[PDB]
Parts: sequence; C-alpha cells; structure tokens
Amino acid sequence: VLSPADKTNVKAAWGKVGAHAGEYGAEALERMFLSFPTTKTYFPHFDLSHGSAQVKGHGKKVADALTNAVAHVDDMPNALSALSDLHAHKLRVDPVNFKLLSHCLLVTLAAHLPAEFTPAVHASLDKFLASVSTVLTSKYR
Amino acid sequence: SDGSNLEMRLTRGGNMCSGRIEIKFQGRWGTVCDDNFNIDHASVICRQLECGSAVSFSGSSNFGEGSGPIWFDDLICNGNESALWNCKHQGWGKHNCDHAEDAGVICSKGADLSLRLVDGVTECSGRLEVRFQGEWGTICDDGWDSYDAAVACKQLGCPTAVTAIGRVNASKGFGHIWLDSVSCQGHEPAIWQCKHHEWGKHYCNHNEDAGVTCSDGSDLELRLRGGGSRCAGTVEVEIQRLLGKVCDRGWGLKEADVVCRQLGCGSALKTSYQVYSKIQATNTWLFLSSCNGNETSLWDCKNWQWGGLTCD
Amino acid sequence: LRLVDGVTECSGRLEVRFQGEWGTICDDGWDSYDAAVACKQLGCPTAVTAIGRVNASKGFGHIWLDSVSCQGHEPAIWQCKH
Amino acid sequence: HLTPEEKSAVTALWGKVNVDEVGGEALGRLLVVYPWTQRFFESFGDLSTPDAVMGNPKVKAHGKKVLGAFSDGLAHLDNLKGTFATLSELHCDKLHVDPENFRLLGNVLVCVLAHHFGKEFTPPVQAAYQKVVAGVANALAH
Amino acid sequence: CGKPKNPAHLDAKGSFPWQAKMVSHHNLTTGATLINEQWLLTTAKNLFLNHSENATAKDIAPTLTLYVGKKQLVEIEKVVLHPNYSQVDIGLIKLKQKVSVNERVMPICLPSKDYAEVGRVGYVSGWGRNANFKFTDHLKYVMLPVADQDQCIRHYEGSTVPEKKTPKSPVGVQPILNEHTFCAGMSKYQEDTCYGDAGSAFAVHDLEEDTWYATGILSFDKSCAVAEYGVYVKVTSIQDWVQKTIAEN
Ligand code: HEM
Ligand code: HEM
Ligand SMILES: *[C@@H]1O[C@H](CO)[C@@H](O[C@@H]2O[C@H](CO)[C@@H](O[C@@H]3O[C@H](CO)[C@@H](O)[C@H](O)[C@@H]3O)[C@H](O)[C@H]2NC(C)=O)[C@H](O)[C@H]1NC(C)=O
Ligand SMILES: *[C@@H]1O[C@H](CO)[C@@H](O[C@@H]2O[C@H](CO)[C@@H](O)[C@H](O)[C@H]2NC(C)=O)[C@H](O)[C@H]1NC(C)=O
Ligand SMILES: *[C@@H]1O[C@H](CO)[C@@H](O)[C@H](O)[C@H]1NC(C)=O
Ligand SMILES: *[C@@H]1O[C@H](CO)[C@@H](O)[C@H](O)[C@H]1NC(C)=O
Ligand SMILES: [Ca+2]
Ligand SMILES: [Ca+2]
Ligand SMILES: [Ca+2]
Ligand SMILES: [Ca+2]
Repeated sequence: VLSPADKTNVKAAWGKVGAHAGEYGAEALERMFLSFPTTKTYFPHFDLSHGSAQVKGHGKKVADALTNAVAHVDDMPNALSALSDLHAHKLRVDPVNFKLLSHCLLVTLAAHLPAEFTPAVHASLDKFLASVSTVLTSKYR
Repeated sequence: SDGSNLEMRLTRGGNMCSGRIEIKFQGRWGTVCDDNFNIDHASVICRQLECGSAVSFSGSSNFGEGSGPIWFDDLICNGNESALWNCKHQGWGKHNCDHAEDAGVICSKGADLSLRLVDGVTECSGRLEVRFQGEWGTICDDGWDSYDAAVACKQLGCPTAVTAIGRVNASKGFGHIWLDSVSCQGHEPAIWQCKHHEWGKHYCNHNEDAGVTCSDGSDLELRLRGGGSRCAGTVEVEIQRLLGKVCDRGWGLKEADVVCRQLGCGSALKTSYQVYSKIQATNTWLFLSSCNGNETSLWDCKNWQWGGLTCD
Repeated sequence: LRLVDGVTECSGRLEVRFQGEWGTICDDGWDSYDAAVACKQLGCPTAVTAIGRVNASKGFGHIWLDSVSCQGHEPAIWQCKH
Repeated sequence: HLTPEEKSAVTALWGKVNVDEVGGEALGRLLVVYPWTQRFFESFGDLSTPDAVMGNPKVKAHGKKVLGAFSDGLAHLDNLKGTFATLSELHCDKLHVDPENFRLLGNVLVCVLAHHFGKEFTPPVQAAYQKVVAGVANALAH
Repeated sequence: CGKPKNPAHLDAKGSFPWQAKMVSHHNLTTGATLINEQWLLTTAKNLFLNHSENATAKDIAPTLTLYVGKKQLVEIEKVVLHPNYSQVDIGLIKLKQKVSVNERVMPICLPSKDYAEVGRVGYVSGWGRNANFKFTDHLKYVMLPVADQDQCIRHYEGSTVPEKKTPKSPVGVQPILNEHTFCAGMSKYQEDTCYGDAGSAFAVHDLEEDTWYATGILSFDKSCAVAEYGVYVKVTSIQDWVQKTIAEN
C-alpha cells in the first residue's frame, strides 16, 4: 500500500518532473515499442516512425492521465474509471504490457533526472505506477 | 439522572483543549458520532471544559479510532447550551454509527493562534507562519490564491491594495505543515475561519511553503532591460526594492501584449530581443498563469506568484 | 435478426431483438464465420459472406451485443458465445 | 541474437562502466524496491532501511561479483547458455531463487545504467541491453 | 489426514500437493484445491469466463482444462455451483476418474474447528500473476497472517452498518464481504496475492495434531499489494453443503 511518506515522495517527484512529462511519455512509448516489438500489436493503425506526432500525442495523453492520478492519489479508482474500462474489456490489453510500460517510464525518468531519482523516490514511483497498473488492469476478464 | 454524575473528556489530542470527545456513563467510556455534528456542537463542547471559543470540529479518523460504546447520534444543538446531553436526540445508546465516525473538537484555549511573516524583503512580505499549540508551522501553497493572500494581509494589518502570493526571497521552512487547501472567500477575519483540509494528513513538502506580499501599489515597477530601447529586452520586475525576472512556464504573446501595453510600447511581436547590452543576474523570479490578454497591467493578472518556485 | 439500410434484402446493418426492441451489434470480434451464420439463419444465399454495413447510416439507441464468436457451427447467432 | 551495430554499441558503452559502483547500486535498488528478496541476503546483516543497504560493503562486493559475471557474459555473447551454466545450477539447486528475480535484477541494472549514462542511453542501445539481460535471465532460469 | 511430504515469495519444492491449476478456453489461469479423491474447490468467478452468466454449468464443464501435480492433466466430469453464488463464490468440480493419491497429488481435508483467529499464520500457494504480471512458471507460496474482520470491512466498504456503506476499494473492484468471509493482511516482506490465485486454500498447520487444514478459499485476488487485505470464504461456514454435495454424488 502507498504509505503517507510514499505519497509525499511521489508528489514531490511528479512536481519536479514538470512540463517535460509529455516528452517523457512519448519517449517511454517509443522505448517500449523498440525493446519489445510484441507490444505493437495493439497499435495497428499507428504511425510508429521516428518523430511521429501520433505517438507523441499518445504519450502526452498517458502522461496527463498519470498526472491526474497523482493529483487524486487518495481516490485513484474513480480517477481512472474510463481508462480502466477501456483497457479492460474494449482493448483487452494484457497485464504484462502494463508492467513493461511502467519500467520503460521509470528508466526514462532515470535518464533525464538522475539527481532527484534517489532510491526512496525510486521505491515511491514504483509503488505508484504499480497501483495505477493494478487499477487499470483490475477488471480484466 | 440529572447529569451531575456524567463527565466528559478530550483524548488523543495535542493538549487538554483538543482531541476526541469521550463521555463516561454507567462507568463506561464512550465516543459521540459525527452525524449532524457542526460548529454548534463544537461551541457546546468548548463551553463545558472551560476551554472557550471552539476553533474546529472533526470527524471519522482525525484523531484515531476509539473504543467502547457509542452514546449519541444525529443530535440537534443550538449555539448556546449548558452541556451536550441536554440536546434533543433519539435516545441514549441508540445509533447507526461505528467507531469510524467518532467526533473530535479543537478549542481556542489550547490553540494560541497567531499569524506572522518571516524571511522577506519588507515587514509584511515573505513566508507565512502559523502558531498552533505553541509550535510554529507553515501553509502548503496548494489552493493558495489571491483571496487567501488578501485575507492574510488584512489579518496582519498592512496595505490590502495589492496582495500577491509567493514567498519572496524566503527559504524553505522547517517543522509542521499546519494548514493546507485553504478556501477563503476573501472577507474572513483570519485565515483559520475559512474552510480547509484537516490539520493532520498533508503530503506537501517544505519546498511548497506558502507566503504573501502586501503592498500599497506604489512600489511595483516593471522594465525592459537589455537592448537598444526601453521597448525591447528581457522583462525585469522591481517589487519592493527586490529585482527579479519572469519565468516562461506559460509565456506567450497573449501576456506580452499586456506587458507591452503596460509599458506603453504598443503591441508584442517577438519573444526575443537583439543582445545589445548585458544584464546582471538575479535569484528571485515571477511566475504567471494564463493572462487573458486584455488586462491593463500585469499586476491585474490572475494569481501571479512572486517567488517560491524554480525555473530549472 | 434483421438487415436494414442496405443495397438488397441480403446486405446491410445487422439488428437483433430483445425484450421487445431492436438494437445494433459491435463490429469488434465480428469475423467471417459470424457473417456466415447470420446469412445462414436468414433465408438468403450463403455462398459468399462478407463483413461490413454497406452504405448504411449510424446506429440509434442501445447496442445489444458485442464480441461474439460463433465458429460457424451454431445454427443461430444467440447460440454462440457472447 | 544481436546485430553487428547493436554488438558494437553495447560493447562500446560497456567499456565506459565502472565495476565498483554500478553493480552495488543496482543490487541495493533491488533490495529496497522488492523487500521479499532480503531473505536470501540475510547473511549480509542489517537490510532494514534504504541507507543501510546503500551503506553496506557486502552489497558492493556482491555487486562487483555479479557485474564481473555480466562482463563475462558480454564477452561470451554467442555462447551465453554455456557461459552461465554453473551459475544456473547454483541458483537452481542451493538457493531456490525464482526465474523472475533474475529479470528483476536485469531491469534494475538497466535502470542504474540509465541513471549513470544520462542522455547517452539512446533507445537503440537500450534495446540491445534489454536483449542481453533477457538472454542472461533465460540462461540462468533452469 | 494432512501429511505433506515437506512442510516447507518462495518457490515450492515439494510442499503443496492440494494445489491445482486451471485454464479457461481463452487462456486465463486460476487456482483450485483438492478436497478428496474426486472433488475440488474453486471460486465461482473462475467459471463465468468469456461468456455470459446466463449459461448452464453443463456449458461450463467441458471448456476448462485442469492440471494437478507436475503438469498432470485431468478431465472434468461435472461442475456444481453454490445456490447463493451471488454472495458466496464457492464452486465444486468433479473429476472424470478418482485420482491415484501420491506425493504429488493429495487432498487437503477440512476444518473441524474455526482457525480464523486474528494473528494466526497460514500458507497460500498459487499459480497467479507475479511482479511483472506474467503467470508464474513455478509454483509460488506465501505466508499470511489472519486479519481483523472489522478493519477489512472498513477498508473495502467504509462502515460496518449496511445503511452507511459506500465503495472504497483501492483497486476498483469490490469483494463480496459478509458473515461467510474473513480477511488476511500482507506478509512481513510486503508479499500479497494478485490475479489468478483465486480458489487457493488458506492452509493452517495445527501442531497438536500435526495436520494441515484448509481454512479458506481465496475469493478476492485483485489486491496485488495495492489493497491491504485479501478476502477468503470460510470453509467452516461451507462444510455442510460440501458434505451434502459429496454424499449426493
Ligand atoms: C500507465 C499505463 C497507461 C496509461 C496511464 C494509459 C492511458 C491511456 C489514455 C489516456 C488513452 C487515451 C484514451 C482516449 O483518448 O480516449 C489510452 C488509450 C490507449 N492505450 Fe493506454 N494507458 C496505459 C497503458 C497502456 C498499455 C500498456 C497499452 C498497450 C500495450 C496501451 C494501449 C492503448 C491503446 C491501444 C489505446 C487506444 C489509442 C487509440 O485508440 O487511439 N495503454 N491509454
Ligand atoms: C541475474 C543475474 C545474476 C548473476 C549474474 C548472479 C551471479 C552470482 C555469482 C557470480 C555469485 C557467486 C558469489 C560468490 O561465490 O561469493 C552469486 C551468488 C549469490 N546470488 Fe546471484 N546472480 C544473479 C541473480 C541473483 C538474484 C536475482 C538473486 C536474489 C534475488 C541472487 C542471490 C544470490 C545469493 C544469495 C548469492 C550468495 C551470496 C552469499 O551467500 O554470499 N542472485 N550470484
Ligand atoms: C445506402 O444504400 C442503399 C442502397 O441503394 C439505399 O437504399 C435505397 O435508397 C433510395 C433512396 O436514395 C431508395 O430509392 C427510392 O426507391 C423507391 C422504390 O419504390 C421509390 O419510391 C423512390 O422514389 C426512390 O427512388 C431505394 O429504394 C433504396 N433501395 C434500393 C434497393 O435502391 C440506402 O438509402 C442508402 N442509405 C442507407 C442509410 O442505407
Ligand atoms: C532577503 O531577505 C533578507 C532578510 O534578512 C533581506 O535583508 C533584509 O532587508 C530588509 C529591508 O532593508 C531589512 O529590514 C532586514 O533587516 C534585512 N536583513 C538583513 C540585512 O539581514 C535581503 O535584502 C534579501 N536578500 C536577497 C538577496 O534577496
Ligand atoms: C477582458 O476580457 C475578458 C474575456 O472576454 C472579459 O471577460 C473581461 O471583462 C475583459 N476586461 C475588461 C476590463 O474589459
Ligand atoms: C441461500 O440463501 C437463502 C436466503 O433466504 C437461504 O434460505 C438458503 O438456505 C441459502 N442456501 C444455502 C445453500 O446456504
Ligand atoms: Ca456520518
Ligand atoms: Ca445517525
Ligand atoms: Ca504545489
Ligand atoms: Ca484558496
């Protein structure tokens, strides 16, 4: 569970990330695609070339979703209701991908903000991303 | 029973005049549910303990879950009454509540409330500090806006003409974060008469301390420095006698029109300037939030912050 | 089961009835075997079966089914997994 | 498998790493983020708080050893399967570390490599690094 | 009864025989417990997979593949749900042929006395998801302490009195909580069940009789360490229907 100190760490880290969140999300999407090709099956109608604006916008959307989740860390299931229903029944995204994406997102932060990515902040971000993934994948059926 | 044998106590609080409400009946300690609990109940309670002027009332898990039976629920009380057990109620020991609905109260007698500013340019500019139960703390900036700054400036008694948010030139505080999510409407006599999140569970950190800058309006100046003319360059702000720059978190031509209009230099064209001269370095900055574009001055722009963040 | 807003009586948007009202079907998971069983159920030729609504308009009301899988053996649509 | 460009990139980048710090940091990150892995390292004493594991010399020594194994694997990219066979038997027989924990180590190791390299960790070389960590994880599995 | 070969996240190496693995026709893994030579226990939610709940159990039975021991296949004959499945997710499954009890296939027999006392330490093993949300290749087993019922009700529903309940499950989905359930907290190292371990027995080791007793069947595995409590159905509250169903078949 997210302990109150854990919440403070997550809040501070996502405040420090700043407006670069959209770029980081796009980079995370591209990195997940490149590392594990199998995750591209869920984007058949997507221009996945280098510098594509489509994946840029998708990463911006994911980053905005995560920022909204952080703002509502105490009531996360309600914040991600629509996205949970979209990823659970409509798209039927497998749970594994989520963890993959999380790791990718994490590494992106480590690549751009080494100073603030202390081990405690690492634990906090991992717990928060695990909670988000579990909420989005909960109703998988 | 006429109520003489009954006794009441506040437990698990900062001191005797604050905490969870408990009462003794039939030799058993118990709590009171927060159903239909308001400031009238709080005054009734801080009329009987000799602690006066009930500051705040709570509910649920503010002070921790209690133990024992529950005596009262769904009470209706007036603002002036001798004791809590004289109010109209369904019956002793009759309730639909559980210990996740216990009630707590904070009175003024233990709460020696006071407000101050520290570590700023002028007597009434800088970081806000609130005294609670003998300990000084700060206020989280989340939800801190111009109306709250107006209330604070009026509370301390210095000009209310221009009241901005932001801890100018002030460093991060140490200690407690007593207040958060203050929601003053702009006319309350003190910052703690407004609605605000509980005093316990805050996730802010000390990089987020709140502050205010109050001024008559005769000490704020705005200039363009660096360039061949008064109408082009980097925008610099001299507030009180402190010099600083503006951060471009959301800088666009929309706010450049307001700034150019203020200086009387026409309309904004480009967000850059030929490097004619050199400008000195400064550490305090000003941050803006989405000016509409038709404002007659940059000071009228909604919720502008004077320091307290970084432009990394 | 009915076909509406199509070129002939044998092509168009597919509708199903329940509780007394008609409703539409989502195309996701709708494969050639589903169209084959839909054609077979109705009194229409079944030599060639294709997916898609031809020059038909958008739906109205409630969507009363999604992601079916008939496999081609079940005589009727509602006997399939849904 | 690794294409010649990926091989060149991965070898060149690994040539810039330091043995004595990055492996220890990766191990400490695994201990702090996934608590159930402390059971195996109980021998190293106090692992209760992050600063303790970061400040433990034994953690740094074992990080050095695992990084040496990783460098050996890099030197035997073609024959990873036989390179780590002894270690596979060791972890399968005496310790009962599940195959997933190896991949956990690989991900934390990649994280700290990103931490150290900064901008230099371009996604194309990260793909190769993911492939090599996957290879070593599979080789150690059973 | 109750003699495993070896009493003892950590990879099992000869300790949990009663466990059984199930996969639906659309490749989702779930767990089950051996109760006797021919009968099992499982959660009802593991039976309504990829089809509407209006279908009959006869339609469910042939669509589920079942493994026991070391990847030893078995065939399902019948599936019978509890008449009040909406509030208790017990579901029993009958094997095509009675299994030959051996070290890798051996049941877990049921409590004669309740063991869901706060602080009691029990064992839970399952084929569910892991830290990377991939189904575990090797059987996993964890140790959990029983947790207070009132705290669990507060965690998932807020208040104990029915009129005042409101959903507050941290993982979105809400479990079935009533007098037929009990909850368990995380382990010492913050280990908790996740997707796919439903149906696994909450085993308690009684030293006086040196016997393992199945105390509950996990009915909420969506906690995945995000929620603080996992939810189980009490076997003692289900003993009678189990006995009646076994006798009737
Ligand atoms: C932290 C985890 C994730 C978050 C916060 C997230 C968030 C979002 C958001 C905000 C949208 C846009 C919805 C809309 O515009 O209506 C979306 C759509 C989508 N997501 Fe995710 N997502 C996550 C994980 C994943 C993963 C792991 C995959 C696949 C491997 C995935 C695949 C998709 C797809 C295919 C769409 C539809 C895009 C489209 O139709 O244009 N998502 N997600
Ligand atoms: C995935 C890549 C891994 C590599 C390359 C690796 C390599 C090694 C090597 C070379 C040793 C020998 C140390 C010695 O002889 O003193 C060792 C020992 C050991 N490893 Fe691993 N290992 C890996 C994964 C893991 C993981 C994931 C864990 C636990 C989570 C683990 C736990 C241990 C333990 C407990 C020892 C013995 C330490 C002691 O008792 O002194 N290993 N490993
Ligand atoms: C998409 O395509 C179908 C196939 O053509 C359209 O159906 C046809 O719609 C036209 C109207 O443009 C109908 O024409 C009318 O026919 C009657 C025959 O008695 C006549 O009285 C009218 O003067 C007029 O010509 C036509 O009957 C109808 N069907 C056929 C077989 O041609 C359909 O409207 C299109 N749109 C949708 C939403 O499906
Ligand atoms: C930041 O704050 C310090 C606080 O000390 C400012 O110095 C104060 O200036 C006012 C106005 O003249 C005086 O009343 C105080 O006595 C001063 N304090 C001193 C001199 O210790 C200072 O000007 C500010 N510094 C910067 C760099 O912004
Ligand atoms: C400035 O523009 C806004 C947006 O239309 C408008 O509401 C406001 O009244 C304007 N202010 C003045 C002083 O005209
Ligand atoms: C199911 O619940 C009903 C509620 O009235 C009860 O009468 C019945 O005995 C229950 N059945 C079982 C098998 O517990
Ligand atoms: Ca209430
Ligand atoms: Ca009430
Ligand atoms: Ca803030
Ligand atoms: Ca406010």
